[PDB]
Amino acid sequence: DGHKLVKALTTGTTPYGVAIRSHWQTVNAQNQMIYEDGGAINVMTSGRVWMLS
Amino acid sequence: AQINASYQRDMAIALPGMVADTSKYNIDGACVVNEGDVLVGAAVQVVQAQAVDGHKLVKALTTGTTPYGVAIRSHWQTVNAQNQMIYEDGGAINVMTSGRVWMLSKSTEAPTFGSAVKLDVDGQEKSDGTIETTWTYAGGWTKYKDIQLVEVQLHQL
Amino acid sequence: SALRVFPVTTELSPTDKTFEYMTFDKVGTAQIIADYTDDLPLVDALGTSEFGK
Amino acid sequence: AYENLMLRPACPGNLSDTSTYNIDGACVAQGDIEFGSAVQVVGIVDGVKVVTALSDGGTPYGIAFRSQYEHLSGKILDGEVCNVVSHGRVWALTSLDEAPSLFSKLQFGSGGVVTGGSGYAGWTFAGGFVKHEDGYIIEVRVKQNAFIVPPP
Repeated sequence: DGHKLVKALTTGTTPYGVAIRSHWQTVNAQNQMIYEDGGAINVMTSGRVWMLS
Repeated sequence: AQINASYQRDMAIALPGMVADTSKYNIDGACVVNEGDVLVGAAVQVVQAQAVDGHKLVKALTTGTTPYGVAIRSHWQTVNAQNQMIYEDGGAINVMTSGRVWMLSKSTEAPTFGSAVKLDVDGQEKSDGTIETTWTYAGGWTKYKDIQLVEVQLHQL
Repeated sequence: SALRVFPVTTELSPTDKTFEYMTFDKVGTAQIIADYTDDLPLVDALGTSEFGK
Repeated sequence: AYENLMLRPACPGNLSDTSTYNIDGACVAQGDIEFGSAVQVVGIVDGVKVVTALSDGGTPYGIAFRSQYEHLSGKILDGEVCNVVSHGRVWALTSLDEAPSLFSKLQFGSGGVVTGGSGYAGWTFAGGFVKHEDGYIIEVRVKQNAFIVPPP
């Protein structure tokens, strides 16, 4: 099929990309924007982004 | 009386040496087949890059040589031969130096997502090949009729 | 009974010595995508031919 | 190059091929910078980058680019905005006489001029070597995220 099953980072794993900001795909949760289980995600593998620190 | 019937059949997913994704890719023209024939889904080597002019002479992989790129399937430049599509000697080749392409494989087991790609002396993917590349797998693993195909991620050298 | 039980056509001209007909095929796939997507699969096609006299 | 040719092959500080190039436009110059030659990033002030000519103990960032509107004096002067080729394939300046091995990692020294190959990490030498004035010009395959500044 060709879909990749992404998850959140854990102990001892190699990161792949950074999720980005979209007003349509994301769903608001905990007073913030978030991606839920299922559905599609936007992960950027190249470019410049503002990460949480 | 009688009972009607309806059937279904699905198309294949890939073809040797065919661009797999619309991601950032870089196809380099101005390459020449110095000697022999080059298959659509096999790696190539750079015999010589001319200084003033700019043409790069392209051959087929042999023992102890650094791979450069994968040939790309085209309906105009390529010449049909051996009941297949090949690039003849003395003709321009579309070499993909970056992106995702469908390769020809000689292995029998599905590979991991992120890992080095090993080729053999022929220029086709092999799970335990000798020649070492900087490219990595992408995940795709299918088969067209009796031909095995694998997807790889190409990085610029 | 040979022309009676099999169809007869008229395509060839008197001076022709051979003829040829061709077939075709296609391959491809599709996936479930998201809003900001640069990853889309592709399609292609093939063909063969035969002869006579 | 030179005679027996209708056109001169190339001029330093200009792109050679149109294949995945990236040009930064938010930059400021600290000193006189010539076309070609690698540059450093001294610091960032309100978004823009203050670039200088390469010096000792500094990791190169990009190659200066030639624009015929911004710089009307043949070089980039102090306190002038400039374009830097962070990624792509550009003609650089070298102090060599013979083309190195193909796909060899180049080394930089002095004012950003290439001194030799046989490096360990960095940019690579593409296929190109032309004569310019009294000297030669080398083609450099610039890749982003190639040189990492060492930790203190």
